[PDB]
Amino acid sequence: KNAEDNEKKDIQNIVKLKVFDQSIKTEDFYVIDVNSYCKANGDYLIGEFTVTQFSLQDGVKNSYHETIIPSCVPVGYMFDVKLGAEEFGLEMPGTDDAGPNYIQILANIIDYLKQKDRTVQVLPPMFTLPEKVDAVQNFISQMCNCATEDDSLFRIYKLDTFFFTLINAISSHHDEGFPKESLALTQLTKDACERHESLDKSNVCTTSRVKRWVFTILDRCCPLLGIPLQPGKHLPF
Ligand SMILES: [Zn+2]
Repeated sequence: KNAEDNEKKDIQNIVKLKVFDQSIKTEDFYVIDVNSYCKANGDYLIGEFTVTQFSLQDGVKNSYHETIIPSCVPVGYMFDVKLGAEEFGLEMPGTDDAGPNYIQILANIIDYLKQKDRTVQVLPPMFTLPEKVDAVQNFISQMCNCATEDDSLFRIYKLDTFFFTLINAISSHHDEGFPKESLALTQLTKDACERHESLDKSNVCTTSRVKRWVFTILDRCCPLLGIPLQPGKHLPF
């Protein structure tokens, strides 16, 4: 994990400089979460994901959400597929074979991440809770075969490490922030989409899941910079 120090030095590198050049309130950061039906044949059977864009100043700008109904159930994994569908409110495989547009989806993602007026071939990170890293890297990898494309394009980084570093760099007073990284995971553990809102919960929604993550970090990070937590932007409504 000598390369997970790299992830750590990467996350610091981004954050320190953007506060160092006094632009951190407006920089755009990206969070991702996924739902998996099951984990079939070495790969995760992805059923939903959301990538959402926020800045400290404006809060959540928007998000990119899709529900994925694979054509079919892997053989050997019916119970497993039914369980996740069950947990996550996902529909079962094969509905008109309104099939996974994976060639397209990498490209919608790649369009979503791309920075206005950047002069390098480099996409922002997406940050997710530590548990969801294997799933979300796998998803990314699955798509890169349907286009011969590469993993390396993407950095799939841990959100707690982000919260920790962002807050502690914008902290000023000693009373502010997290002494240990633990507190961040712990705070993101402390605290939708139309279908799920139609399914009452709308609690296992990756749009939901991902949005509650950002609200707590905005919650602790915004006032350190004197930013009103506007509802429907930093707060709900
Ligand atoms: Zn949803």
